[PDB]
This record gives sequence, structure tokens and C-alpha cells, in this order.
Amino acid sequence: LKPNAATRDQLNIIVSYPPTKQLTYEEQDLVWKFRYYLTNQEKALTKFLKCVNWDLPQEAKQALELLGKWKPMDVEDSLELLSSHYTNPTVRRYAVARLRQADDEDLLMYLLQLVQALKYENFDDIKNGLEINSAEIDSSQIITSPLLEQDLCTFLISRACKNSTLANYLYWYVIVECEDQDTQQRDPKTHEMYLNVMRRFSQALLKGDKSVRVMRSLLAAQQTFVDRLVHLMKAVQRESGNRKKKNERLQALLGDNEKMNLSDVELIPLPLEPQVKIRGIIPETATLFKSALMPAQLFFKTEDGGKYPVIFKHGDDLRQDQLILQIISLMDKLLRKENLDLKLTPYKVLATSTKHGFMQFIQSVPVAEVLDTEGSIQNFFRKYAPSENGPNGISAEVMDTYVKSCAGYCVITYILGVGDRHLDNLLLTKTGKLFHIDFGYILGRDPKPLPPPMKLNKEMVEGMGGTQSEQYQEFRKQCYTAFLHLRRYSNLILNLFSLMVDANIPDIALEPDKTVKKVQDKFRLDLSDEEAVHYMQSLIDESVHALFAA
Ligand SMILES: O=c1cc(N2CCOCC2)nc2n1CC[C@@H](C(F)(F)F)N2c1cc(F)cc(F)c1
Repeated sequence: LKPNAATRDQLNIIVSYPPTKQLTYEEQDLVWKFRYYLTNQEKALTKFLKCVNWDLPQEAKQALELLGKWKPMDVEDSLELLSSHYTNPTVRRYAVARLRQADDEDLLMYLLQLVQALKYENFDDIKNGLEINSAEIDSSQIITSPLLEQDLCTFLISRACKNSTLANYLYWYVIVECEDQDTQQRDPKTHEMYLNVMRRFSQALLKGDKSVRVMRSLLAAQQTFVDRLVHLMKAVQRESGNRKKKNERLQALLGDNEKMNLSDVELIPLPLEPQVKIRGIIPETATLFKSALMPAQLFFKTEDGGKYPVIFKHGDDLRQDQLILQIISLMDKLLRKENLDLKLTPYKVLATSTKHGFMQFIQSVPVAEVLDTEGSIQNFFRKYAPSENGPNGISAEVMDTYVKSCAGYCVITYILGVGDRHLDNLLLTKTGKLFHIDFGYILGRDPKPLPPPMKLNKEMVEGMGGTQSEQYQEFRKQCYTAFLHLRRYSNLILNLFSLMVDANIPDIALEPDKTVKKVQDKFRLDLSDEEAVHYMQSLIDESVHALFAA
């Protein structure tokens, strides 16, 4: 029952293994022998369930007995049991039981991955939860046409019926999976499941009280607003002529409220940010971007009489950008939790389908435009935010914001392996905030062969006041600090990426088995905290030396 000091130390090495590290048959036989001892440690549960052969009924039964007696696992470890690796229904009920203890704030951060976990859930239990050919059921028409106890589908709907923000995101995350043409063709049973999830969610909203019934009518109003906006986008993209002829069509159709109903609507929540209620799109200030993809810049009239600028794209998959931005939002929240605000810009991204979606426009000037107009980053900051007492004639608040945003994004783009990095993707604000846009290349993927691991640039270093400035010393300091805090939440970041292997993300579908390993290698879990600091310092030293030696 109780192992000796040598075996106790040997079991600790097995528990300390990174998520990718697979246990050998003799290694998992040792874990199985002392399964009753390991119940006192919550971190051992992940390693014990790796030993079990789920095709063997008694081995699965014995694991379930130990599962109930084991120390209550963390929310980050519960996400691993909802992945492709664990298809046993009882295991998934215990994973759902731990999410029930977690707050709605935490549940929102993993919601995109929780919708993806439905793929591994029991499809019959989902269908038999309702009180024809799958093509006959249009997902967009479900909400607009009204007539260890809980599983993942029952839990997500139950929590959504209580929280309006959670209901908003759960709706649009399921709608995208329904509209997924790849899932519709390669596995119709998965497509049918997502339709039943939507049909069950619509049914539970109608069954609910006055405030619950109001939620589905607002969701129907959001879908109708989106469907009309898509029809507007199609007509503008199909319009023969230049950008000016297309802009005139966009402004005229938006203004015609009797035909399109987009300029004047009742106070409805914005699908991108449900906390922000909208009056409609301003027709006179809506124009298309210079891009061939034809994205539209739309200004939304808020409840408070403000302006919410958005980038509504049509004919492009926002799914890859949606994941990266939700990970940046998680990483920012994790860094803020450890009392380190690196002034990051995790702009809201919401796909309304696999073909169309919204993007939160942040008032910023790209570094390419900054160089073409002002010459350098420092000249731009000295023009819009000057101070004589501050460093290099630039405001102390703005410079501090710049150093933190440069250090913050340097670590994040390194871990996420963000490729195709040029001055048009690097965006700068008048407040100091530096951020990355257009995440078309991630997890080592890059159009150029042999890309650098750290995406540092000569202009970023020049903006800090050189390599000898006290701002660059702060950059190095905030770089290893950000790396140390993110390494502490490595299990959380990797388990969410593990739940995204079957998601139709172009850069994940390329190498699904290697996805988790790609992120894990960047964290350098083989090295200690003190070693990780010097490795981060070595990455900066190498990148800086390679940059000037162009
Ligand atoms: O994915 C994104 C996100 C994004 N941002 C803007 C800042 O807030 C966050 C969202 N902007 C853009 N893109 C795609 C490429 C272009 C396009 F949309 F115009 F094509 N675009 C863009 C790029 C610029 F350099 C200047 C500009 F005004 C728009």
C-alpha cells in the first residue's frame, strides 16, 4: 500500500512528466501497483488514467472506483479528461463535475475548447435530450423559428440559461461548428450532434423564465442582424467598380433601414461583445479596407452614445485568429493574476460562421505607416505624447506601456510560434500599446524557409532607445518574468490546445499530433526557473545580434 522512499521518489518523477511524455508499460505498472497511495496527490490522477485500457471493461471499472476516491482535481486537469484521449462517459461526468465548481468567469475562457469537446461526448445522449435529413435543418433558422449527474451538453446549456454573456458565446461557437462544411462532409454524425445541441439549447431557453425567454429573442435578433449584414456584404463584394463605387453601395444599403434594418434597430447585444448593446451601424462612416479580401470597417452606435469600430470579414475563416486572440486574452488574464499587466491588446474576435466573422478595431497606426510618415517609433511618440522630464522627450507613462507591450508580445508570439511577421502586422497606438494582427501563420509555420524563433525587429529596439538604455534592461526583465508566469500555467495552455486537435484550424490540421509538442517545447519544461531565465536572455541576445547583422 505505502511505497518506500526510493519508490516514492520514482513516482514523483513520473508525476512531474510533461503532458506529451508517454508512460512505458513497466512505468505505468508501478503507478497501477500504488494507485491507492497516489489518491492523496491531485497531480497523479492524470498519470494514473494513462495506464488504463478503456476497451477493457474491468480496467475501466477499477479506474472509476479510484476516480471517485481520488483528491479533487483542478479545473486545468479537468480539461484533459474532456479531450480525444478520454471517451469513457463516467470519466467525462467527473470532468464536468469539477467545471461546476469553477466560476462563469473561468468557464468563459475555456468555452471555445468546451464546444470542441462535444465531439467526443455521447451523440445518442445528446439526441435523446430533445422533447429528417441534416441538410434540411439550417442552423441560422433554429433560434429564429420557435415552436456526476449532468453531461457536457446538459452542463453548458444549464450555465448559459443563467448567464447572458456565456449564452451569447455558446450560441455563436456552436453555430460555426454547424456551418462547418468539412465536419458536414467527413463526419455527418458530428454535424448532426451540433444541430441537436443548438436544438436542445433553443428548447431550454423557451422552457425558462421571462429573462431566459428574452435571451433567445435577442439571440434571434443577433442572427437576423448578422444574416442581413452578410447579404449586404455579398451585394457590396459583387458590385462592379472600384473601392469608391463599392463604398457608395455599402453606405446606401445601410442607410435604407426599411430594406436592410441595420442603421436603426432595438437595443440588442453585439455578438462580438454582448456587454455592449447596439443601436445600429452608422451608414455615413462605413468603408471597405484596401485589401482584396474586401473587409468592412463598421462603426456601431452603442447604448452610451459611443462608437464601437469593427472589422466584419466575409469569405474568410476567422477561426485561427479567434483561437490565438482567446489564448492572448487568457495569457493576459494569467499575467494580471500574477500581478503583471504588460499592456497587451487582446482585441475581441468572433466568427459568426466558417465564412464570416467580426473583429474589434483598435485605433492604431501600423509600424510600416509610422516609419513612412514619422521615420521611427520614437519620433511618433514624441509627436503625439511629449514630455521633457520623460525618456528621449517621450512621456514616461507611454514609454512604460511600450516596453511592457514589446516584452509581453515577444514571449507570446514565441510560445505560439507566430510566423509571417512584418511591419504591417506590428501595430502601434498613441498611448504606447504595441500589438500583433493577422494570425495566418502560427505554431512554427512561416512562408519564408528557416524562420527565427523570437520575432524581434530592429525598429522595436530603436523605439526603446537602443540596447544600452534602462528601458531595454526593463524589456529583458519583463521578458523572463512573463516567461516564468506563463510556464506556471503551462498545463492549462497545453490542455486547451489538446482540445483543439480536431478543430478545423489550418495550422493545427497540418500536424495535429505535433500541435501540443510544438507549444510544450517553447515553454522548456526540462529546464528549471533560474535556467529558463538565462535561456530567455540567450534568445534575446541571439535575435538582437542576428537583427543588426542583416
Ligand atoms: O486581422 C486583422 C486585424 C486588424 N486589427 C486592427 C486593429 O484592431 C485589431 C484588429 N486589422 C486588420 N486585420 C487584417 C488585415 C487588415 C485588413 F483587415 F485591412 F485586411 N487589417 C488592418 C491592418 C492594418 F495595418 C491597418 C488596418 F486599418 C487594418
